[PDB]
Amino acid sequence: PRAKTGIVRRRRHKKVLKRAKGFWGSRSKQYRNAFQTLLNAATYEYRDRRNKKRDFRRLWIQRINAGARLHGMNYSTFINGLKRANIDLNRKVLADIAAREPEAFKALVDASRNARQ
Amino acid sequence: MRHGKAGRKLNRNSSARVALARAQATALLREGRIQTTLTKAKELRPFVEQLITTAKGGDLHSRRLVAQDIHDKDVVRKVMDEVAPKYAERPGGYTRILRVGTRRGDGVTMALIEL
Amino acid sequence: KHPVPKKKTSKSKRDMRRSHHALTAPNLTECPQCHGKKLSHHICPNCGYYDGRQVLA
Amino acid sequence: QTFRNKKQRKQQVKLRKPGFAVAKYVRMSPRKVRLVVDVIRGKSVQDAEDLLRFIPRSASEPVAKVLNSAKANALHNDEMLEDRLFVKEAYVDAGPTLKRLIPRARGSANIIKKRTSHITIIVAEKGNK
RNA sequence: GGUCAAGAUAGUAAGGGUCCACGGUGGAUGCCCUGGCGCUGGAGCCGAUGAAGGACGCGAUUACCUGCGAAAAGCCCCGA
RNA sequence: AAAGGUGAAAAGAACCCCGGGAGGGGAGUGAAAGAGAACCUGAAACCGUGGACUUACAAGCAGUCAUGGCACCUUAUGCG
RNA sequence: GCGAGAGCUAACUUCCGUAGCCGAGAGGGAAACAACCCAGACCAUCAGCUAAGGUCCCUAAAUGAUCGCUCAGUGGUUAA
RNA sequence: GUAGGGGAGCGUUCAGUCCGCGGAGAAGCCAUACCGGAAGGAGUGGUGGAGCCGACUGAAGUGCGGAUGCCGGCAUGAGUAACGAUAAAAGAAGUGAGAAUCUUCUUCGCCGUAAGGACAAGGGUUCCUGGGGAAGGGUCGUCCGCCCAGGGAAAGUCGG
Ligand SMILES: [Ca+2]
Ligand SMILES: [Ca+2]
Ligand SMILES: [Mg+2]
Ligand SMILES: [Mg+2]
Ligand SMILES: [Mg+2]
Ligand SMILES: [Mg+2]
Ligand SMILES: [Mg+2]
Ligand SMILES: [Mg+2]
Ligand SMILES: [Mg+2]
Ligand SMILES: [Mg+2]
Ligand SMILES: [Mg+2]
Ligand SMILES: [Mg+2]
Ligand SMILES: [Mg+2]
Ligand SMILES: [Mg+2]
Ligand SMILES: [Mg+2]
Ligand SMILES: [Mg+2]
Ligand SMILES: [Mg+2]
Ligand SMILES: [Mg+2]
Ligand SMILES: [Mg+2]
Ligand SMILES: [Mg+2]
Ligand SMILES: [Mg+2]
Ligand SMILES: [Mg+2]
Ligand SMILES: [Mg+2]
Ligand SMILES: [Mg+2]
Ligand SMILES: [Mg+2]
Ligand SMILES: [Mg+2]
Ligand SMILES: [Mg+2]
Ligand SMILES: [Mg+2]
Ligand SMILES: [Mg+2]
Ligand SMILES: [Mg+2]
Ligand SMILES: [Mg+2]
Ligand SMILES: [Mg+2]
Ligand SMILES: [Mg+2]
Ligand SMILES: [Mg+2]
Ligand SMILES: [Mg+2]
Ligand SMILES: [Mg+2]
Ligand SMILES: [Mg+2]
Ligand SMILES: [Mg+2]
Ligand SMILES: [Mg+2]
Ligand SMILES: [Mg+2]
Ligand SMILES: [Mg+2]
Ligand SMILES: [Mg+2]
Ligand SMILES: [Mg+2]
Ligand SMILES: [Mg+2]
Ligand SMILES: [Mg+2]
Ligand SMILES: [Mg+2]
Ligand SMILES: [Mg+2]
Ligand SMILES: [Mg+2]
Ligand SMILES: [Mg+2]
Ligand SMILES: [Mg+2]
Ligand SMILES: [Mg+2]
Ligand SMILES: [Mg+2]
Ligand SMILES: [Mg+2]
Ligand SMILES: [Mg+2]
Ligand SMILES: [Mg+2]
Ligand SMILES: [Mg+2]
Ligand SMILES: [Mg+2]
Ligand SMILES: [Mg+2]
Ligand SMILES: [Mg+2]
Ligand SMILES: [Mg+2]
Ligand SMILES: [Mg+2]
Ligand SMILES: [Mg+2]
Ligand SMILES: [Mg+2]
Ligand SMILES: [Mg+2]
Ligand SMILES: [Mg+2]
Ligand SMILES: [Mg+2]
Ligand SMILES: [Mg+2]
Ligand SMILES: [Mg+2]
Ligand SMILES: [Mg+2]
Ligand SMILES: [Mg+2]
Ligand SMILES: [Mg+2]
Ligand SMILES: [Mg+2]
Ligand SMILES: [Mg+2]
Repeated sequence: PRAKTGIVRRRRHKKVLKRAKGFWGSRSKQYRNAFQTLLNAATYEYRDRRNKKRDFRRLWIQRINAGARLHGMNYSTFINGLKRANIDLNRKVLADIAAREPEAFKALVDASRNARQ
Repeated sequence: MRHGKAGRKLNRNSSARVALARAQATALLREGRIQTTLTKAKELRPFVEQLITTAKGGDLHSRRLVAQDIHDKDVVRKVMDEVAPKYAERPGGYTRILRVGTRRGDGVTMALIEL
Repeated sequence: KHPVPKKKTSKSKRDMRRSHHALTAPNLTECPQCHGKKLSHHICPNCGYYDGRQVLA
Repeated sequence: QTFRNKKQRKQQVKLRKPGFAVAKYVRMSPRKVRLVVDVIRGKSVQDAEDLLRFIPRSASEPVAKVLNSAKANALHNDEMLEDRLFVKEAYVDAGPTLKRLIPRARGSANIIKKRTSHITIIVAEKGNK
């Protein structure tokens, strides 16, 4: 019994090719560059996911001291003074509190400063 | 460069661009008008036009000057006896060009030269 | 000696050479004497006029 | 309006091609014929007959004979009125390709591609608008 | 509202890109058999009575193949 | 060396239209001409036409992740 | 890196010993950078703490507090 | 986690058995936002027009991105280089769907111990006539050494 490759290879190739949407040029049309681009793209997808965690970390922080200094203290002497205010621990995305309710972020500034005295 | 040269190479050497303009001049005067490439008609004009001013001389000298460019004795007599005397009123406008269509083998605009 | 091209040209890059291969439409005009079709400073090919008849057609 | 299946529809309705003719296997290079066809495209069908007698390209002849056939079918078969007609679509595609060996220096041949064209035109009334 | 100043910001595509829709080219894939492959088993020499293999011919019209051989796509006898 | 396929049946396209033709568009036949003799299917590379979103201060292994814009709504109003 | 020979107490040299890394080791730092510093990636999270290394703006985080030092851009290139 | 060892599996053809499906439409092809831990598998729609899925077992020519790998198709270079001796060509007239290129006329230029003529080798109808215009002709083509048909080839003394 002979068992030629037919239908198998086209199906595999077409699944690779379909992963290529708006890939530029022969990235979208030739199988070999499509598959090769996907190897490097693997690298990027995994690394980036882990990194995106750390990137939103950064955006968080960068808003929080901007509001903090608007109230006359930096990030450092703030997220300290909430933690030194101990039970105050809300921590996760204080960014949004600073970015939408300033009546609240002002009270948190007063709390941190009271804790540092 | 050529800041004041007059005339055309017609993608032809010295010997030929004369034997052209002589042969074409012989046909215009033998035919009244001919149809040729627009460029050869632009160069053909002043040569034939001067040549018939030579024939406006009447005398034997002008006849033999015309003969050295036009080697068919009949056309020589036509210009010498028929046309030039007809033009003896005419401060040199002896030729016009119309340009007809554009041909198909080589795509060259062509034109009429007439009297 | 013998220069030869280095990579194949991309469809994008070659098509943007050809950005300048557009033919110019003839500027056609209406013969005042014939019916229509005429090219400027030329005879009308149909009727032969260029103020009266010129060429035979 | 809605049919029982596809065997259905092949009996009940016949596909037809209003305003369309095509010259297949015309022995010319498609990118050339495309230069002149692009000059036609979207013009009022009279102008297209007018522009093509003065365009000085060799392709104008086959391209015009297709345009006349499109004008003809729109009138004789499709019963359109011809002072409305204009070239809604026109477009040239590859044909087969004749090939010959042509000897070159030192012994080697090359293959040379005599390319054909499928030139097609599709006229329609300007009663769009 | 209109000039004047300062500032900001849209649309144009010569041609390009991604996607979609529609075709062209081209002959993969599926289906098919007129063609092959092997094993098994039969059968196994032909020629001076001209072998094997060819050449030239034989048709109303015949270039190729097939059949035939100046009696030449056939002639005689027998059986179905 | 390459070698293949109308249709069940040739019913193998009378007639008309543009064209010197080639080619096509109709009318007919046929279940189908979404089978028409460059005649089963007809992938991909390659060539085009149309449309959506885009692009003429930009440095680019062509992706990846994040967010805004504009389209769209048949495993589909969503973590699209 | 340490301990030695060969070498000029040269070499991103060569040859043994010894520890660790790369080889087969991704991640953070060292501008970039296999070997150096921190640390060994089962998968997901728009949650929190630290290591090396950092906290003027590119660029996450003290234009930090207290004593001094250098007025050379030393910092940000050797010596007799 | 590289060579390497081990484990469990996905998909392809063929065979046996089962369960079945198919012109109210099969395989193949095409789109897709569903599913499974992966190989993969289903749903629905479009195409096609005659075969085929699922399960269990068995046997393999059984899984491609590479090999300056093979066959085939198609691209890039690109409307680029060239269009094969620097012995020129011009006008009129004709034929034709169509003419710079075919026919005619009249000139011009080129060979002339040749680029004229007669034979031998070799080629094999290329010869003439009438037609043609796909391809061949480096462009065109109404023409051709191309294609179709019909004719033409005569020896006692020439050569054997
Ligand atoms: Ca050019
Ligand atoms: Ca070039
Ligand atoms: Mg990354
Ligand atoms: Mg935090
Ligand atoms: Mg000079
Ligand atoms: Mg020249
Ligand atoms: Mg005359
Ligand atoms: Mg004078
Ligand atoms: Mg003189
Ligand atoms: Mg050199
Ligand atoms: Mg040779
Ligand atoms: Mg444009
Ligand atoms: Mg093709
Ligand atoms: Mg099949
Ligand atoms: Mg058999
Ligand atoms: Mg025999
Ligand atoms: Mg016979
Ligand atoms: Mg025979
Ligand atoms: Mg006998
Ligand atoms: Mg009998
Ligand atoms: Mg059949
Ligand atoms: Mg045809
Ligand atoms: Mg026909
Ligand atoms: Mg019917
Ligand atoms: Mg069809
Ligand atoms: Mg079909
Ligand atoms: Mg055909
Ligand atoms: Mg069938
Ligand atoms: Mg087909
Ligand atoms: Mg287009
Ligand atoms: Mg487009
Ligand atoms: Mg600028
Ligand atoms: Mg810009
Ligand atoms: Mg650039
Ligand atoms: Mg020493
Ligand atoms: Mg070393
Ligand atoms: Mg190694
Ligand atoms: Mg290791
Ligand atoms: Mg590392
Ligand atoms: Mg690192
Ligand atoms: Mg870095
Ligand atoms: Mg460094
Ligand atoms: Mg290094
Ligand atoms: Mg590494
Ligand atoms: Mg911390
Ligand atoms: Mg520390
Ligand atoms: Mg900062
Ligand atoms: Mg300080
Ligand atoms: Mg069906
Ligand atoms: Mg699927
Ligand atoms: Mg059937
Ligand atoms: Mg194998
Ligand atoms: Mg490999
Ligand atoms: Mg390969
Ligand atoms: Mg190849
Ligand atoms: Mg040359
Ligand atoms: Mg002539
Ligand atoms: Mg005539
Ligand atoms: Mg023609
Ligand atoms: Mg010539
Ligand atoms: Mg001739
Ligand atoms: Mg005559
Ligand atoms: Mg001779
Ligand atoms: Mg002979
Ligand atoms: Mg003979
Ligand atoms: Mg002859
Ligand atoms: Mg003759
Ligand atoms: Mg003949
Ligand atoms: Mg021809
Ligand atoms: Mg033929
Ligand atoms: Mg030709
Ligand atoms: Mg005699
Ligand atoms: Mg003798």
